[PDB]
Amino acid sequence: HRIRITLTSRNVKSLEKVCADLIRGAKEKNLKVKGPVRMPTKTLRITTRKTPCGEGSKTWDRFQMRIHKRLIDLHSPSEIVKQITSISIEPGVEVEVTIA
Amino acid sequence: GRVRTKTVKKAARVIIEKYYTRLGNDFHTNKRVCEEIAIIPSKKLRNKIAGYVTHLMKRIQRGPVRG
Amino acid sequence: MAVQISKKRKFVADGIFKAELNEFLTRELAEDGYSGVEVRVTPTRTEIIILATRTQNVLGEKGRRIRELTAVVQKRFGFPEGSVELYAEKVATRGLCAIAQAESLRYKLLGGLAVRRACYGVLRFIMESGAKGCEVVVSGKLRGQRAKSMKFVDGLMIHSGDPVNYYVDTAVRHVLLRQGVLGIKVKIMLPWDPSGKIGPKKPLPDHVSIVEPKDEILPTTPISEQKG
Amino acid sequence: EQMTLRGTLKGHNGWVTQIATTPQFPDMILSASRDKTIIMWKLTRDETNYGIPQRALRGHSHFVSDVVISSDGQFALSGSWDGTLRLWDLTTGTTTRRFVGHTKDVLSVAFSSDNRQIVSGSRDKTIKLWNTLGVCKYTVQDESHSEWVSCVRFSPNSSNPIIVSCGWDKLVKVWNLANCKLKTNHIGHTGYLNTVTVSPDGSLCASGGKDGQAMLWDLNEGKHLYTLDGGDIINALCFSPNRYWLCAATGPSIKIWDLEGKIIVDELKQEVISTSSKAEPPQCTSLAWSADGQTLFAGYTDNLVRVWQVTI
Amino acid sequence: GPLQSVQVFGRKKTATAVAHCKRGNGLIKVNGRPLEMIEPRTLQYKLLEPVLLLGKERFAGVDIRVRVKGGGHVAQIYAIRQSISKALVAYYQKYVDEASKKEIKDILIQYDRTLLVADPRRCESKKFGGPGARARYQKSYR
RNA sequence: UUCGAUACCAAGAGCUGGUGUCUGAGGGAUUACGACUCGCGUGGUCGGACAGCACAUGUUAGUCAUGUAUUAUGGUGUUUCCCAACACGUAUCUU
RNA sequence: UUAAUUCCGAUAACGAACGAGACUCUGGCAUGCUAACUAGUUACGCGACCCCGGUCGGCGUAACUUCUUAGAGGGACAAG
Repeated sequence: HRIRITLTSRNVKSLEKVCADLIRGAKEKNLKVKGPVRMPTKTLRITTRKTPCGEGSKTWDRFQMRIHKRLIDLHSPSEIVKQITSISIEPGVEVEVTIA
Repeated sequence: GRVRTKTVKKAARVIIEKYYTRLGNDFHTNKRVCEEIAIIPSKKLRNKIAGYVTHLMKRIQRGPVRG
Repeated sequence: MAVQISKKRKFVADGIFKAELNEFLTRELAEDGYSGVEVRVTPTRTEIIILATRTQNVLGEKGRRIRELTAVVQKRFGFPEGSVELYAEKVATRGLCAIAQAESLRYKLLGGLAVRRACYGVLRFIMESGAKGCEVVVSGKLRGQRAKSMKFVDGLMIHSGDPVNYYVDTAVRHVLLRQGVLGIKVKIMLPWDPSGKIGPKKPLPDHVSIVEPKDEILPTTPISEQKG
Repeated sequence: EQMTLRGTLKGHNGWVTQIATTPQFPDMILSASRDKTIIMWKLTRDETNYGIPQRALRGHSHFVSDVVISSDGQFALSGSWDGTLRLWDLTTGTTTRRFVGHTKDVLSVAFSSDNRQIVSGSRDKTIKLWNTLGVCKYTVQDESHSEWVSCVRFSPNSSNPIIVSCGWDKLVKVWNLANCKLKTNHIGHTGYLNTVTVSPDGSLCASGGKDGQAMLWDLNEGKHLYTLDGGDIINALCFSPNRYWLCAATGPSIKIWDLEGKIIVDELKQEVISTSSKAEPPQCTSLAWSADGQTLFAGYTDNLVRVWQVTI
Repeated sequence: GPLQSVQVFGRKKTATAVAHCKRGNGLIKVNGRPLEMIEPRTLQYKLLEPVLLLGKERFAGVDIRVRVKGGGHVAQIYAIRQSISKALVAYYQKYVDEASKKEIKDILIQYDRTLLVADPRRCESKKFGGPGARARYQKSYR
């Protein structure tokens, strides 16, 4: 019965909107739910030179891209939370659901 | 290097002139008054405004405030 | 699935997809009044929203252009057939889209309207659209062989700090004239609205608003208002 | 006669904000401060210190606004600026239950006479009352104060199960606990109200505001009786449990009046003059009667509690 | 007798130390070893500071199990000397007299503050054009 | 040395608190219906109140509008899928 | 006077705008909050050893969130 939903997004408050939506769903459908486990954030860091050519004073850009991850566990059959997980899909957040 | 800018000072003088009767000597209560009466968009700005409000009002009693 | 890309490489691949897609649509529909793209990856669908202004032209003849663009984007990016459904949506208040103005000015200047008259014309349209303030720069070879930069500003425009991210909308473009490339830079400072339609919902981080007090009248002597 | 001092209690690091006394343990008080600590005391009435701090009740986030003892003497309910309440036992001072639901700062808390109801006034325009297992029974925001509900107080004479509420919109609101709804408003004040305390015989209520005018309203009727101009701002009011005296904290002094003849019984400034060199004096923040009404405790701004006793 | 357990930590640098105080007889051990065997031995007394000052009379009622991670040698030594001292103050206010804690705190804090208060310093970030935080590469004229 | 309040138990009482019987006042989505886009399919969006009913009908309202079954702009009954007494409503079990 | 055309004062100027500051990211504080078999703890039972205890990154599941993670708020303002 141990279904696991992994919510992954670049935006935090859009991730927290979908996360707080699925817990509201699990609780209003009377299901055992492990709260959202905040897995450590990953910082995709690339540092470039700023100039296209060579002859400017040595200046560097520092581009970052944070990626955030929650996972919520559920003790329930597949098709109930399938109807819940189909509800409230945002353009930003990315969902992956495993069964066992 | 703690010189308050025109933003903090003007906001403090406008808040006192409109709401003298609520603000007092205590910093923490009139932090909460300024929070409610003024839609201030950041927390550090609210604290600096509230800070200068309970400096102006703590000298209004002494006497000749100009601005 | 079997290849099983990491979240890092997957999210960069998602970003590059948008980068190459934005390049493709900008190159083709520059002269059709195209604003931007939005990519909703619906359950076993890829619902690409095209934001335009003149949506009849990005649509084509009985949806010939859309069926054309759906066919090639499916072909290059290797999606399965039917799992790519495009949707043309005209933007309300085109005046406050930096790309719409920058690419329209471009097609006026190469058309044959004067540089000064084009800049003033775009500038007046933006300030009547309701931007807080605008800035149209047209730089390159103007009035001979040595190059100039003409700068047309009206109203308020901020330059430094984070609020530049969500109040100032920018657009840098190139136009093909016979002397060489004329570079265009259009800046639009958006108006603030609590609605969140045409501008951002966050007020400027130093614009302090004060509630004015209700000018009531003090009760002189004790009254009471008994009820039940 | 008069009321005279012996010494001071040193156990707070922030401003003492409120004191709660129990009729069971007269050698024990609780005081709520402007740090995250409620200090329970053990009063020896000796030479070096009148009382020594016996317990430190820690576990809040912000300044503790109100502390209130149970009739048992084995629960001390407290309300703080983090919007939480802490129902605690004084056996060890460990946590039993916590209340959540209030959003902004909780300003004043109060028990029922049967220790079966809680009521809480907050910086949001809401008077929330709770069952004893910390879930919201009812909230009143509709026909309520338009500004902060500073103080809320239950009936000692609960034959009329009433509650009295002084706020920041210059009114006092009387409510029926039958349905928790508005009965009579008390209009007349000229500034936000700090405190409102019910006479121990549960007949009439004294409202102290900024202006520093203590107004006696009636609770038998919805009518005014008289006023007492203390002079300076009245911070906290307290009523004699045996005598017919008012005790009012008129800024840096507490003045006790007689109500039979409207004249000051006694005036209380700590004439140990310390602020003789250019500053405002450390003012009294709250005050509490002991078991009998022979011993007054007064919490002051400079992290001190001064204890007065009626000599004759 | 019942539960009298309290776990309190001490950070000076990236390092951290956590001390499990609980009733018994006097036994203070860091990752198994006694306090005479934690290295370097040059910093013997820096570990004995709270013991030497409070005396064995105050410690002998309870035993403490310290566990450490992060930072380096000096760091973890300032972490453990903080962790056991903080743990005993937290113990002596929660389970015995408040005057007993007031006595301990005033003695420890007035000898040295770092036994209770962590030093808030952390390694500052590097920026381009220099080999460290502030030092810059050699500029050449002519 | 008589006059009125205080530490307690017995005679049941009420109240509050626990628990929960019950109706749904409401609250929501979406799908019914309402539109605007249309490349004709959708897409966007009002999200049940705005939406229409069949003269079926819950009540009557100037007695004058009407041109005296009559639809006034009585404006409220029929009626989709969920959570529902802070809607402090009340059953039962107890303080 | 300030890090600053940063303010106060003087004052035929008054009231404002951009840059400065505010803003954003990060650094440090929470024995408070919501949560953790992809983090760990304290106990507990078995198992090994030294003489009831000592150590256990040996094993295994009842409480939990101090330790680790990342969300929300609180916090500092020349306030005393």
